[PDB]
Formats: sequence, C-alpha cells, structure tokens
Amino acid sequence: VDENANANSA
Amino acid sequence: QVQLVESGGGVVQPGRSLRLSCAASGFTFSGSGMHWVRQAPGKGLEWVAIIWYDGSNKFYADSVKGRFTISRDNSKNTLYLQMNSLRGEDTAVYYCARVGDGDGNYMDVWGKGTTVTVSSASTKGPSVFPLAPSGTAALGCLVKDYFPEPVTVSWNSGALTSGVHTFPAVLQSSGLYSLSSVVTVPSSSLGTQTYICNVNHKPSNTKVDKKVEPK
Amino acid sequence: EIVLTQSPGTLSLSPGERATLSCRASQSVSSSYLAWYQQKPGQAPRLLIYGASSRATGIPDRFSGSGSGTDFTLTISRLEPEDFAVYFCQQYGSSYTFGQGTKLEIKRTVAAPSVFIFPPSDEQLKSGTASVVCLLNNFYPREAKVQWKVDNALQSGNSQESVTEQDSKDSTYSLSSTLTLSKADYEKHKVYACEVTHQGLSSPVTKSFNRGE
Repeated sequence: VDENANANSA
Repeated sequence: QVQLVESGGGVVQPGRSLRLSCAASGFTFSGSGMHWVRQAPGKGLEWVAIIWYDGSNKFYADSVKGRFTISRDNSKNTLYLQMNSLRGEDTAVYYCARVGDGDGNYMDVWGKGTTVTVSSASTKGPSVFPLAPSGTAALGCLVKDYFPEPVTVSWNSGALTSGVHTFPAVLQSSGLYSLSSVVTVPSSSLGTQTYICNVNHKPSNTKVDKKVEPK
Repeated sequence: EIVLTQSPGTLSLSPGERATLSCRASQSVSSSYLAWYQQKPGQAPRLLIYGASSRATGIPDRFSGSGSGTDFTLTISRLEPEDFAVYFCQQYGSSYTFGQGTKLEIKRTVAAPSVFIFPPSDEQLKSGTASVVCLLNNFYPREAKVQWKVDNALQSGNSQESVTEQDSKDSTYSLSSTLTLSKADYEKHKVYACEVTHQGLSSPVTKSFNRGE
C-alpha cells in the first residue's frame, strides 16, 4: 500500500 | 501551544539498541500521523519513518528498514522509535514531526530533537590546556580528548562574552572530541586582568576553571 | 528515488533585497507535493511553504513559493535579518526526500582575518602529544586557506579545522585549525608557522614561533 497516502484521521 | 518534545537520545555501542520517545501536547494527537526525521552532524535532513494516526500503517526509509520500528501510544500522547543493530552512520539528531492538515504528509510541527551517538568510545572528561597570549591579543583554552558531546565553555563565569569564539568540536581519529575557545583582548590588559575559562562536561561530571596567563 | 538539487549552494545578500532559491527534481513531483523549510543553527527545521505555494500558519507574506513538475522556486521579497538561515526543499509525493539546502548569508564588506598562532603547552607535552593551534579571527568572506608549515615543510592531512556561524552583529566568520604531532616529532623541529590566504590580504600572512623561545 501507499506510503504517501493520507496518514491523518481525516 | 502545539509542541513536540523528544527524549531518549544517548550514547550506544555499535550493534546495540535504543528507544526514542516523543511527547505531544496542544493538539489531538490521535488524529495526526507522525514522522521521524534525522540529521547527521554537518549534513542535511533524512526521513526515517512515518506512522498513521491510529498506528495502523508504518513505512520506513530503506536505510533503516528491518532495524527500526515506529510505534505510538495514543492514550499517552507519545510516539516511539525503537532502533536496533545501530551503526555509526545512524549517529544524528532525531526529530519527531507532525503530519500537516493540507493535502499529503508534509511536516508542519517539529520537535527540538534528541541526539544519538553510536560509538565504542568510553565516557571521558576533557583535558583543558591553555592557549597562552603571545594592540589586540588573543588567548584561549584547548578542551581536548573528551567523549561524548557536548561541552560548554564560558569565560569569567559568563561576565566575559564580547569577542569570545567557542568553536564547533572536531571528532579525532581516536573517537574523542576536541574543541577550542578563544577571546581577543587588549594587549595592555594582560598584566592586569584575569582570564578564566570555565569548562563543563556534564556526561563525565567534569568541571574545570582554568586561568590563562602569559607564559 | 527523487533527487532534489537546490541552487545556489550559498546566496549572499543584504536585508531589504529579494532572494530567489531554486529546487530541481530528478522526476516530476506528484500532486505538487513540494514543501520548503527553514533551519537556523541549533534549531529544528520550521515549515514555510507546502503544496508548492501555500504559506504555513504564522509565516509572513514576504515568503512565496511557485513552480510545478520538476522546477520550483522560493522567493523572499524583502529580506529581514531573521531570514538569513538554511533553506531545504522536500518532496512528499513518492517517499520523502530533501534537497541538500541553500545557505542564505549576509553579504558585507571584505574583512581580512587577524591571525594568531599558539604553541602546545608544557602541560600537554608531558602526555606525549603536541597540538599547535592557529586562529583566524573575524573575517569575510568565508573562503580562507590555512597552510601549516614545520621547518618550512608544508603539512597536509594532519590538521583539523572548524568555523563559527556567521556573527549576528558584524557578519564575520572565525576559524580554528589544530595541527597534531607527536611530542617526539614536535621536539625535532624549530619553526612552526601558519600561512593564511584570504581575499582581504594582498599577499598571504604568516604567523610563526620558534620552539622553546
């Protein structure tokens, strides 16, 4: 899966 | 006030392990992803790892994969970095940083950092040697052969600071550090004024006050 | 990996002027995920710009970011003293990689160094090692050459040096160089000298002492 995808809850 | 505070840095022998921590305050910690980034002495920034808001996904730089583990405890507002099988090239200041709210995982708040030194050298207090004055004169102290960083240097207990230069230490091939501190003063003051360099090396509990006079 | 190359390495300007810093990526940056950070000595980095052009909270409007694809620019329109620092670009679209940084320093008039040489102390010699120290005080620009000589033999590879950060008040640099010899070698030679080359000196300046004199 993508290490640059959104890491925050929203 | 949004703030991050790292701790746990220290000296580690090559091959051994250390755990860093980062305490968060002033925001909802469980809503933010978090990064570790590091900076070796004299060098630029290198991303280390990222962790999702809820601790699910974690990703690592190729240089640390398999050795480092990022984790978090949202109930304690705390971020962790477990570092195993440390090598000399892991020596660095380690920063934690918050993931920003705009698109993508950029770093919008940074901690002050914590220092990790990977070395087999043993803790050792400095020898302090005078740099004696030979218009303007220069004099100073050579703070030699100590480990680990840092040392602090003042002159006349802090009352003399104009014209003081305390230089960055260098790492010698022995694995010990060396640093000089100098001050420029009037030639005419040498027979009359007292100059004392105050050296403190907290890791070894070594404090020295050294008077420097013409030889 | 996406390599970011910043230019220039050092920019020398004065307050009030306009600074333009560039960042070039080896591959096109995805989603304009390009950020700029400021770092002062002893401090952590601070976010300035993200999304190539979005200013972070609290950052004054003299900072602006532009560019797309592989070519990005940070412009500081009217420099203030607090803006002299190191600037890093970063892409966060494919892994997380940083440029090597541009130092923005204060340009001032040429100032030649005052040069001093110090013999090893007798206290140190009792331990088997001799350190000879040369000080170059309050000079500008930063580029300087120190050449150690021992009985007129040019020394190479047996010294280490370090430089202070640019002085916040007079905008100069100072440098310290240590030549390390064994006690036995030290006591075999007479004339110890450091020769200094710098733009502020019409010809190189040498300071020397004779051992035991």
